[PDB]
Amino acid sequence: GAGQIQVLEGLEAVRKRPGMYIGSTSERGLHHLVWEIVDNSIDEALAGYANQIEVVIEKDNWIKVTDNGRGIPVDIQEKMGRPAVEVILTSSVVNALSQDLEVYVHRNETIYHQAYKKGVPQFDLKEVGTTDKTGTVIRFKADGEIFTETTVYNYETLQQRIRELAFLNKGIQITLRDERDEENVREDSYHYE
Ligand SMILES: CCCn1c(=O)ccc2c(-c3cnc(-c4cccnc4)s3)n[nH]c21
Ligand SMILES: [Cl-]
Ligand SMILES: [Mg+2]
Ligand SMILES: [Mg+2]
Ligand SMILES: [Mg+2]
Ligand SMILES: [Mg+2]
Repeated sequence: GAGQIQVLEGLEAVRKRPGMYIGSTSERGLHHLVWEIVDNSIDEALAGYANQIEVVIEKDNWIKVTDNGRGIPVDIQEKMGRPAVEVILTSSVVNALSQDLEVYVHRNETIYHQAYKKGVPQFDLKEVGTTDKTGTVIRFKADGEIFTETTVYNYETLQQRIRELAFLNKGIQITLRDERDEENVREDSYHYE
């Protein structure tokens, strides 16, 4: 009850003053979206679980981030009455500032999916398949109502920071791929010691 209401208010707050939360709604804040998600994958690597992160720029400037960590948990979270992944993602600034966001969790030999719009879940978390892997996939589309100047990512910007993050976080393989033009796909992959 109260907990879920807290959530909605939090989404409203973020969408009303997005620059207070991500610095700006310029091109810089657009790329900050990617940094927020990649930092979560880095934390799961530092915790000992993940070692591979992939960032894909998809057609129409969707971003897909994939890690091979444990998978965000799906167990019903005691204070919300809702799956843990739903709590974590409805408290995410990226989700609030995305027109659409999808999660796929590989965990417990199961693939779970949920989708969101401006942070609001579109359906309850569902089992959609099976798996013998663990990890988490998040795909999002930046909200052009927030990012009013541009929602087009800059590969070089992405590449320079990804390269830095792999250099700083030795052992994690981090891959960037641009699939926006299916006729000319570019990938860079970084892996320091
Ligand atoms: C591309 C997805 C990036 N990403 C996020 O944006 C947010 C959370 C996480 C996690 C986990 C958090 N907590 C875990 C957890 C904790 C305890 C037990 N099992 C998993 S996994 N992994 N990746 C993430
Ligand atoms: Cl779980
Ligand atoms: Mg954060
Ligand atoms: Mg974080
Ligand atoms: Mg953290
Ligand atoms: Mg079903």
